[PDB]
Amino acid sequence: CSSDSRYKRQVSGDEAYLEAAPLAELHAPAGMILPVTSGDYAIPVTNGSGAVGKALDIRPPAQPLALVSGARTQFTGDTASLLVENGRGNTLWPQVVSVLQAKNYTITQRDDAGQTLTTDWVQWNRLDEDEQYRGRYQISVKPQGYQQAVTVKLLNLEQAGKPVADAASMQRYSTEMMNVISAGLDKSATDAANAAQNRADVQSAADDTGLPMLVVRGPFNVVWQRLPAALEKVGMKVTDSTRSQGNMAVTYKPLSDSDWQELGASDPGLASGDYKLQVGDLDNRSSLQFIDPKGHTLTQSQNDALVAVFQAAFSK
Amino acid sequence: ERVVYRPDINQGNYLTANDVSKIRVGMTQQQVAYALGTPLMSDPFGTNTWFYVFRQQPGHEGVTQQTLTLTFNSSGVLTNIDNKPAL
Amino acid sequence: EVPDNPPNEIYATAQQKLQDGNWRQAITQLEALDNRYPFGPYSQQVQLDLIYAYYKNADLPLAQAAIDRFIRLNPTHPNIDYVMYMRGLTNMALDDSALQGFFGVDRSDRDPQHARAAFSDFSKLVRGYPNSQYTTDATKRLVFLKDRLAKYEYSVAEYYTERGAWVAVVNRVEGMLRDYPDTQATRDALPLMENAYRQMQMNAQAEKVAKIIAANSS
Amino acid sequence: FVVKDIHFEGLQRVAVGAALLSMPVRTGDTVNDEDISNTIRALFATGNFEDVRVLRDGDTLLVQVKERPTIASITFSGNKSVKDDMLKQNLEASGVRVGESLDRTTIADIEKGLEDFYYSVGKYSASVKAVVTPLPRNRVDLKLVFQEGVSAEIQQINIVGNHAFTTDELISHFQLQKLAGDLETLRSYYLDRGYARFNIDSTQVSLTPDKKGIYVTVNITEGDQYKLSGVEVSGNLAGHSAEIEQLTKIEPGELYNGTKVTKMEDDIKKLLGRYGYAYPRVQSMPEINDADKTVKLRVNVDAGNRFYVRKIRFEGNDTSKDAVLRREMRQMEGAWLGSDLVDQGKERLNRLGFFETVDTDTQRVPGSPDQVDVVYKVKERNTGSFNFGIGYGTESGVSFQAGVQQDNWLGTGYAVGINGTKNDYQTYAELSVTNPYFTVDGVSLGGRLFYNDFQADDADLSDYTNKSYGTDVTLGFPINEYNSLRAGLGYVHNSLSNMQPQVAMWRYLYSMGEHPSTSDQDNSFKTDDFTFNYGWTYNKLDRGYFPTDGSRVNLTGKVTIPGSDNEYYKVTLDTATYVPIDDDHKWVVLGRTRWGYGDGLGGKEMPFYENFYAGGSSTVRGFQSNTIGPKAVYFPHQASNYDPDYDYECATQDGAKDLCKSDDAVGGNAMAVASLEFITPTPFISNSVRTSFFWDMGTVWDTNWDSSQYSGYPDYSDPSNIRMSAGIALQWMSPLGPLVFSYAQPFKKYDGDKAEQFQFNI
Repeated sequence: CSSDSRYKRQVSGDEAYLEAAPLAELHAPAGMILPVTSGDYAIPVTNGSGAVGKALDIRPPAQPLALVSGARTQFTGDTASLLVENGRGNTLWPQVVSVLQAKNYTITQRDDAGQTLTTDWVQWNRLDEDEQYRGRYQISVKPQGYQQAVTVKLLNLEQAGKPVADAASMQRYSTEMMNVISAGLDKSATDAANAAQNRADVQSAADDTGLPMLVVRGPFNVVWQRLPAALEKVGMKVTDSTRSQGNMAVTYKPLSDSDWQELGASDPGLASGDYKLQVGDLDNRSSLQFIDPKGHTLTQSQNDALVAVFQAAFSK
Repeated sequence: ERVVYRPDINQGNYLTANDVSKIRVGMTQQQVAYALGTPLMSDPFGTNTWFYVFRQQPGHEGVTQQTLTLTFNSSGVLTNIDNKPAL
Repeated sequence: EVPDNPPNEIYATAQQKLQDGNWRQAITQLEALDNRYPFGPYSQQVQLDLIYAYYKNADLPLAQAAIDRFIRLNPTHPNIDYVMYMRGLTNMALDDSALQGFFGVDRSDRDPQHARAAFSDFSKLVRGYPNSQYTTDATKRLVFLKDRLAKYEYSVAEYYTERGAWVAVVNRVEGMLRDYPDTQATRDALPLMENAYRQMQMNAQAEKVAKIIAANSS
Repeated sequence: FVVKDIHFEGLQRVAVGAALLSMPVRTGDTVNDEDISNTIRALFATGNFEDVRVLRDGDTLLVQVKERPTIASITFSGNKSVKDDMLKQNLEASGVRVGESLDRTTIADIEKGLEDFYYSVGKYSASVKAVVTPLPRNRVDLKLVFQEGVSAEIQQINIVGNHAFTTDELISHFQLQKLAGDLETLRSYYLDRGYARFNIDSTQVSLTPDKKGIYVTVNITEGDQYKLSGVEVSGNLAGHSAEIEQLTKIEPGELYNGTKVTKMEDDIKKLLGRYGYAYPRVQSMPEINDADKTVKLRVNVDAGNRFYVRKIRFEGNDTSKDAVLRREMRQMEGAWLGSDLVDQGKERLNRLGFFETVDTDTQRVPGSPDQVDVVYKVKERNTGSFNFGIGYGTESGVSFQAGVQQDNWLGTGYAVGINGTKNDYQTYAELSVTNPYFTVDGVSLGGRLFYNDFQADDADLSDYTNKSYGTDVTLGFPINEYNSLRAGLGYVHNSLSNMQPQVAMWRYLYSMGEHPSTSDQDNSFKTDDFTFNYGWTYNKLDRGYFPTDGSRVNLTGKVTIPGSDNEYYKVTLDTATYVPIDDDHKWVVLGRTRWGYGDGLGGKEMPFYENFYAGGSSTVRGFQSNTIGPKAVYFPHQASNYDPDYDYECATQDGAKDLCKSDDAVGGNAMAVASLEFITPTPFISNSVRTSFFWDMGTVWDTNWDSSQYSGYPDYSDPSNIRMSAGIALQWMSPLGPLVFSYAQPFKKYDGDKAEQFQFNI
């Protein structure tokens, strides 16, 4: 990279403003008043002392991150707090343990009963900074609102040997730890939903407007990932893909009569061309509606017709 | 040496001597305000004082000045009325 | 253009390119992210990081408009101290827009409304949240901004002194003593006032000014 | 029931505290059943939820909440007639836009709304369908099913009641659009022509058989002809009534003109503001006579107060100095509001041309009856230009060039125009450091130091040495607001050698007292000239960058003072005048006119370097630079001691027997060109660009040319040969500078002149 670093943390521009002459106020002559002040622009001194000029770090304060839907991040003192609305606590504590055991941090002490543990030093690898940080953390699971709180407390923080006690870092690296676990739980959940789908029906549906579409098993993300591949067997080559819109575009051609019954369903009888698709999120299912290359939703006929075809595509 | 030309300056108030007549000593600043209007400058420290300068100057015709100084009492009362032309 | 992926991968991208020091790319990632997933779980830290990135890439109008959004929607966020000091910085930095900084020709002639706003914002910051991290440096910046705002006044005063409309002068210096009494600019401004009185044959006031000058001469 | 604590479920996008705040009740408060309903409705008012459920766990109140949003993408499919970019713009002004809370109960309301927006363009049978499709989080995308009707306007427009005016000419004004606007241009047309009791009685709109086109039939009463009986002035006129009578002058039998009335009202206001009365009260009470059909305009006036200016503020001057803007004031800080002086400040500022816009805003000062403040809202437009055209040589050493004028040096006013051109043989350079305000009153001190080292090196000897260098100090004297003068001194040294033999040239050398060969190169002459540079400039243009009205006249002269090896006089005149035809100032007529004349004084001739030349974007378009005018007529030449075969031979003895004519223009001591451009708006952003349709012309000639002696050759002293051209000029303002492009075809082409259709400069 040969960037030399140190630049990202400091303000842009010269420090010349720092040099500015001290505001001396002039003493009043004998028997004369000076309108001492009327307007604003008056200046209060607090003596700080905080960092000034370049020394001051202006990096965006890390925020605790709540990947789970309906998860509260609050930060106070040296503690990052993630609250998640779940059933039981004693089962989530070892999920956390699986995450950290995957990350391989050193465990000085542990306690499944108290659901709390104390780690050895943790070494970070941030590009924005030159001297890497060491963190000692206690991590614990305490249910407070009948939903549990994953709590991270940065016991000892060390910047290249010297123990640090500046404010920002405490947060940034408490939160680093926080975001590490939070991410990890996201990965446990997604890897589990995905693996459960892979290792393991299509059904006709109403869709709230009376128009016809197909509800397929699986969450939005999983179903999305699997959609194009599942769309080779159907005979549609994916042109446009957009998850943030759930809109795919396709250039469909019918396979041969030879090519229909390997899959296991008969032909649906639709004219070849440039169609469009809308995907939707149900917590554990997904919506999928198609539109004529001109631009009109199929009738309940063709719709119900492609259920067998699609459920033949998803047979693994 | 010779003066080819310059644009003309202008100043506030344009006292009409008739307006200078309508005022008498012992007035509150408000009555004064009613006729004389907002002095651009009050003495910052001497006391209550109102300064009325008609200071016209056409281009390269020199400066022509008049100066009306009004000194008030601490209890909001006019005590001194000084009128200058030129000097 | 950014590929279409779940937000989880794209943010990690934007933090590695932000930590890399590569701002234009990071901005691209973040902005794409802010528009496509308007209120994701981490939609706050994205505006924070964008504000930071905008500031470093010197794209100031978008920086302030972003700061201002964050303030409007989150006026009670814990890390508002950062966001406030940013607004202050945004104005102050904006003031020195021209390349004359290279040439070094002095500013303050420039409309310092930006210095005015910067001052306002910083003042808000150090007053409202006095034990913030950025309070001390902000203070240091504030003394400076004061002298700038004083200098705009001194400048206009200087002009009206060469012009000849003395009333404008004594009024502007009057303002200076009222607004920025303890600045070097005001002290430098005192003779221009004295002269102005003498020109209108008002030596009494001129003599008062003379006394004030004599009080702090050096 | 005393609340012990509060808990919430399903919060997602909305924060805990933000909901706690919008709530009327909180912890501790004595709650009964009504308070629950109140706070539930209060949560519903925040417009962020589809459902709110509130119920207690004995004492700990629980808030179950079900969110409504979120719009992330608004996609259109089936739209071709209406752009997406604008559809977006329409939804934003309806509440429902990208990144907002979506309301399920107003779904049909949006559908309906869409169907109504299509009635303007010409679709009355389009049906739309709304698609609500969710996303991973609580988000949703918006796909909109468009089914646009058939394209029909359809026909036609009908008017009932028109006797004075023919329907044809009436319709011809709308097109040169939607109903209210043309109803307004109709109403305006009638009112301007003096039909006051004219009224639009009915607007009948019928449906065509395919029911997607409409038939318009409007009925109106035209009032008779109406003439003004007289203008009566009433109210408090503050003793300035006399001028007001002259403003309220009406022509004998002048027709009632509402806009003339408004014009008059503002004339009066302006007049008053000039004395100081910044905030006047004008009202028009038109009493109508219907028997004689006359109108009496009763006008009530109340001047109010007059003195106001406290401080002047300048906002939007980021590069420029406060001083530079404030110096152009006619209105003083601490003075009478003199609106004339204020708007004259606007004017001076606009004539400077440093801004796209200069705007005046006079604001009252609070607590003070007398004071106001005038602020000048300016928008900087940048000054000057960095540009050059590099490449390409490789047969010759190096094709290098530069050029940059800033017209305002990094916000100082000290306008400089430094330009330079270094070549493998030719070398040129020039400086124009000039400050427009040297004195407080606008004395312009300039100094233009131009110098070019012209080695012209081929044979390195006896080959056209052309060194020259000179300085032009100058001083501008503003006599009035719109006029200024000039006096200054110019020096110039010129070392010329091995002048190729030519008629005019030699004619000049001979009358000088030098007698060189008519076949030999290597003939040298050195000259030191001292000149007096005088001038006078008038400017009353409105704008400085894109002037829409006014006229600029620059007159510059030069005359040799005693002591100069050269003796001549020279006068140059530039005229440009902008004339607008529409009230919007979008269609202009420009009248350019450039002039030049010079001659020797003491039985001498004028130097060929001070010659005038025409051809090119700067003079006449459609022509090669400086090609217009006199051509060179070389004598039977020998050699520069350099004689390689088949290259650069003009009159070389290798095949030359007699005097030779060439294309190489030498230029004349007299000149006149003119232009007539028609400025039109470029389609169609609506002042970032300006285009014109020009008609250019010009002629250059040498008065001392002897037609008697050289009868067998064209007369280079006859002015009637005016080469002409016409075409298109696009003036675009790019960030790298002001660029011009001209494609012009010269119809009047004379021999010796070179053509250049497409021209690009700066």
